Amino acid sequence: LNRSSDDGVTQLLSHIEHEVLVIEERLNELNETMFRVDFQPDRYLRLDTK
Amino acid sequence: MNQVSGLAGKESFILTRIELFNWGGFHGLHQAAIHQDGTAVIGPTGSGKTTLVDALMTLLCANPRYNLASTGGHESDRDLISYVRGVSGPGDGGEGQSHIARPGKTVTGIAATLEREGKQVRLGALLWFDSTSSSVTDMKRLWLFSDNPGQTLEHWLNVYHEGGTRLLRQMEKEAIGLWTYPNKKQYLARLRDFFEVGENAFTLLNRAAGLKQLNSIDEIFRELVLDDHSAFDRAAEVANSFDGLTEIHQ
Amino acid sequence: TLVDALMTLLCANPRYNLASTGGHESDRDLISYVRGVSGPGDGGEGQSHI
Amino acid sequence: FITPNKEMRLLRDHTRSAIVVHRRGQNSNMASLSWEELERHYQRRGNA
Amino acid sequence: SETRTLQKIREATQELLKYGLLEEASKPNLYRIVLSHPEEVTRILEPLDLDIGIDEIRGLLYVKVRLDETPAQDEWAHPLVRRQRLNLEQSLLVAILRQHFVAWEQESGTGASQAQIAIDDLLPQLQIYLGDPGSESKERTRLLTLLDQLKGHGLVTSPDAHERIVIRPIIAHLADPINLQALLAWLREQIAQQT
Amino acid sequence: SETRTLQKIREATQELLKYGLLEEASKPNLYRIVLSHPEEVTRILEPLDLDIGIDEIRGLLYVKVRLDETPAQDEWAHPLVRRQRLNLEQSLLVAILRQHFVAWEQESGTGASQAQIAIDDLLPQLQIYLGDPGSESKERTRLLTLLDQLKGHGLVTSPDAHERIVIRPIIAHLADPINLQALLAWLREQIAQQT
Amino acid sequence: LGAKALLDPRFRLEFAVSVMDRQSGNVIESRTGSQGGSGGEKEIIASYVL
Amino acid sequence: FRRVEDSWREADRALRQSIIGEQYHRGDIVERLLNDQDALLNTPEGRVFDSFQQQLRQSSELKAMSERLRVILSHPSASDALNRLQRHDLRWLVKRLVDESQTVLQARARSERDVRGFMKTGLAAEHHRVGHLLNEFLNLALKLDWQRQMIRKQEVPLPAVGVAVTGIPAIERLRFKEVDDEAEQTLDLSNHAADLTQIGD
Ligand SMILES: Nc1ncnc2c1ncn2[C@@H]1O[C@H](COP(=O)(O)OP(=O)(O)O)[C@@H](O)[C@H]1O
Repeated sequence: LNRSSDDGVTQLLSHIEHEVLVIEERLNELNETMFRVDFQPDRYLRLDTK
Repeated sequence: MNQVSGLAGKESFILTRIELFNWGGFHGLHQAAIHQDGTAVIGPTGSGKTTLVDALMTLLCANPRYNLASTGGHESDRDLISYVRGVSGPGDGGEGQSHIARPGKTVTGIAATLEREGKQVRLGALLWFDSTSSSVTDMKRLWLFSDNPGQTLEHWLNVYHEGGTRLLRQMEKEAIGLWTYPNKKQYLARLRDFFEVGENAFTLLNRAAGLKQLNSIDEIFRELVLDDHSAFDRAAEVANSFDGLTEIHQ
Repeated sequence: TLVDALMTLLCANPRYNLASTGGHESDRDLISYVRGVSGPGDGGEGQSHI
Repeated sequence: FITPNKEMRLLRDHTRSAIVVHRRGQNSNMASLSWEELERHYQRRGNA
Repeated sequence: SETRTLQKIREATQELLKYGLLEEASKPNLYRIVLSHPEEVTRILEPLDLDIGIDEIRGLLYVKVRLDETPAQDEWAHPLVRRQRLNLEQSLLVAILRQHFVAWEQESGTGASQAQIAIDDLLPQLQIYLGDPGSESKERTRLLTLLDQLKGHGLVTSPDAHERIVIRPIIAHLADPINLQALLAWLREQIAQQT
Repeated sequence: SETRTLQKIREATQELLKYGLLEEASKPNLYRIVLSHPEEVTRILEPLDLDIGIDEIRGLLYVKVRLDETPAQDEWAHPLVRRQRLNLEQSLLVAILRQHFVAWEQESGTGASQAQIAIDDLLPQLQIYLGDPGSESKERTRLLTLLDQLKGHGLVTSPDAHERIVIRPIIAHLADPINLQALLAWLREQIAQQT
Repeated sequence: LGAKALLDPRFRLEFAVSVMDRQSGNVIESRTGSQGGSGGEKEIIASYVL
Repeated sequence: FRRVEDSWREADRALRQSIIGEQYHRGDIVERLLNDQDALLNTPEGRVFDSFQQQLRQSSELKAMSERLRVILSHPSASDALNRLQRHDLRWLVKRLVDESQTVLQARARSERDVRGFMKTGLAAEHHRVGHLLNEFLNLALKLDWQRQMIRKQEVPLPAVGVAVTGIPAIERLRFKEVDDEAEQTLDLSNHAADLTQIGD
C-alpha cells in the first residue's frame, strides 16, 4: 500500500512543479524577442517571475 | 514611411480583399479592398464594423466569439444562425425586435483572399438552407481552399445553381488547384500545416479584440498567452486508489 | 489625483482610482498621496519614488 | 484598425486607405476609398 | 377458465398481417376461412385499430386501419404502421403501372385475367420520360430493381418466363391516386415540352 | 354493439407491441393500463400466439411467444417477430452484462435501473474470449456492433457520451437461470459437435 | 444564482422599462428595438435611469 | 516502460481469467497480487523502473542528467550530429520520462482495483446461484474456437422475450411524392457600392 500510493503521490507533485520549469523557459523567448525593439529611445522591456 | 512596412510583401502572407454575399446585414455581392500598408474601417456605430470583423473570423478559428469587443466577459448575443439568416434582432429598427430577411430557402457565402507576392490563396465557405427549419443540421456546409485564380464565390454561386454539391465535388475532381472538405476539422489542419503553427496562435488572435477589458499584466499571462496544463482530474484520480487500498486493508 | 482628493471629503470610504478598472477594484491607498509616492520605484533599495 | 467616428484625425496619420460602411434601414453598404478621394468628396460636401 | 381462439383463425390472421394482402388463387383455404370468420378476424384486429379490406371480384384480401373516424390526422399516422413517401421514379413507375392496369381491366376484365405486362412494354413507357439510360442492360436493371421494390410493397409480381409481370389487385385499392393523375399529367406535359 | 376495445387499452397494447416491452418507471400510465386488464392483453396476444410477460419487482412488462397447441416448435419461427435469432457472441456478452447486473443488484437491489459500465470496461471482458483484432478501434467497432443489436432487442441503451451503457431490467429474464442451464446443456451439445 | 434568489431580495424579482406617451400616457414599446453596432446604443436608457 | 506496461496488462488479464475460475480463496487473490508486485523486480525492465522511481525521492541525478545534456547540446558541432527535433526532444528528457511513467502506474492500477471487486460481493442468496451458473457458462465457453463468424452466428436456444412486433405492410402506408414545383433563387451579382451623399455631419 505505502509503496504504490507513495509512488503515485510523488509522480503527481513532480509533474505539477516540473511544468513551471517549462513556463519559465518560454518567457526567455519573449524576453529574447522584446530585446530587438526600443520601447523608449534607448529602453527595452523584460519579463521576470517571483 | 514606406520603410516601416518594407518587411511586408516580401516576408509574410497578407490579407487584402473580402468577398461577402448574404452575410450579416448585407445582401447580394459586396467587396472591400485593404491597402498593403494597413487601413481603418469607418462608419457610424450600428453600420457594419463588428459584422465585418466577425465575418473574417470564421475562416481562421473554430470558435468565433462574435461581438467580443463590446462584450468581453459574457457570451455573445449572436451566432452563426442569426447572421446567416440575416436576423436584425434588437437592431430591427422597430420591426418586432426580430426582422428576418432570409428565413426561407437561402444560400450564403464568404471568401477571403490572402496572398504574397502575387500568389493568390483563397479561403472560402458556403452555407445554405433548404427550408424554414433552422436545425444545426439544416445548414448544409462546404469549405473551399484554392490557390488558382479561377475560383471565386462569384463563380462558385453559378455552379451551386448549375448543380448540387455533387456538381461542386465534380468540379473539384476535374479541375486542379482546388480542394473541398465537408468537415472543418480537416480544413483547419489544412491551414495549420500550410502556415507552420500549432492550434494555439489562431485562437489567441480571436482574443486580440478583447484588449478593452484588461485589468493588468497579471491577466495577460493567465487567460490569453499561456496554454492549459491543469491536473484537477488527475489529482482527483489518485485519491481513489488510496481509498480502495485502505479498503483492502480494513 | 485631483478628483481623488475631492472625493476623500464627500465619502465614507471612497474608492480611489476607480475609473482605471471600469468598476472592478481600487489600486492606491490614502497615505501614498500624502507621502507623494511617484509610483512603484525600482527594487534596488529605491527611495527615489517617495 | 476598427474605430468609431471619433479621432479620425489619428488614423489619417497612419494609413493609406479607409472603408466606409453605410447604414440605411436594413440595407448596409460599404466602399473602399483612399484618403484623397474622401477629402475630395468632403470638399464637394462643402460645396453641397 | 375460458376457451382459446380457434387455431385456423389465428393462423390466417397472422398470415395476412405478415403479408398485408393475400389471394384466394394463392391460398384459397385461408381466404375462405377468413371470409367465414370476418367477425372473429376484425375482433382480433380492432384492438390494434386494424381491420381487413377484401375484393371478391379480384379475389384479394388485405388489411385496413380501423382507428376512430377522421381525427386531426387526416394524413393519418398509426403506432403499429410506419408510413412511407415514395420518390420521383418509384411513383413514376407506379403511375405507369396504374395506367396500364386500368387499360388491362377493360381489355381483359376486372381481375378476371390477372393484369399482366411485359418488361419490354414497361421499359418504353419509362423511356418516354427518363429516356435511354445508356444500355438495354441498364434499362432492365433499373426496371427490375424498381419492380422488386414495388413487389416488397406488394404491388407487382416477378416477371414470368416471358418477362411478363402480374399486377396485384391492390393497385386498384390505393387511397388517393388523384395525386398519381396529377403527376402523370405533369410528366406528359414535361416530356411534351422537353422534346 | 361492435367488439371495439376501450381506447386506452388499445393505446397501451399498441405501444407494448410497437416496442415489445413496457416499464412502469418510464411509462407508468400504459403499464398500469396493462396491469389493469392483463387478461385482456393475454386474450389479445392469444389470437397472435403471443403472451404477456410480467415482472412487477422491476416494474416491467414484455411480450413473449405463446405456446399454441404446438408450443411454437422453434418459437423463433413465429411469423410476427421481426428480428433474427440470438447467437453465440450475443449470449456471451449477455452473460457478462448479467454478471455486472447481478453484482449491481447485490449492491443496490433489483428494482432500480442505475447500473452502467463503460466501453473500455466491456472491451477486456470480451477481448478475453474474442482474441485481439489488432487495434483498439477495431475492438470498439466489434463491441458497438454487438451493442447496436442488443439495443435492438431492448437489452441495453445506446452508447452514451461517456462511452457507457445502462442495463435494462428485462435482462433479468433473458438470462433466466433455468434458461442459463438450458444454454449450458446446449453448449455441451456444441462441445459434442466440436468432439 | 439559485441561492442568490433564495436569500437576496434583489434576486427575488426582475425589472423592465416602458416607453410612455406623454400625450395619452400609453405604452408604445417596452424594448429597445433600435440598438446595435458595437453596443454603443444601450447606454442611453441605462445612463438616463442612473 | 511500454514493456513493463505489457507485463502489468498481462497480469491483469491472467488475474481476471483466474477469478472467473471458481476455485480460488480470498487469500489466493489477495496474495497473487503481491506475488506479481515482487515478480517485476527481477527482469532488466523491472530493475530499471524501480531503480528510477527512487531517483525522484532522492533527486541526486535528475538534475545532473538534464544539466550535462544542456552542456552537450551547447556544443556547436552537435547541430550537425542531430536534426533539430531530436535536439528539442532530448533537451527535455526528464519531463518526457516523468510523463511517460504515468501510463504504467495506471497499467498496474487495474489489478490494484480488481481484488476489491471480490472482497465485497461474497456470493449469497439467489445471486450466488446466478453468479455460479454464469461462471460455469463462462468457463465452459473457453473450450470453443470463437474465431469463426458462422460459429459466433450459430443460433441459440434462448427464449424470444420482449418481442418487437411492428411495421405492418399495409397499403395505406404507401404515399407518393406530393410536390412538383421548381424555381431558382437567381444570382444577383449587381456590384453594389456605398453612396457618400447619404451620411451627415
Ligand atoms: N443579433 C443582432 N442583434 C442586434 N443587431 C444585430 C444582430 N445581428 C446583426 N445586427 C446588426 O448588425 C450590425 C452590427 O453592428 P456593427 O455595425 O457590425 O457594429 P460596430 O460597427 O458598432 O462595431 C448592426 O447593424 C446591428 O444592428
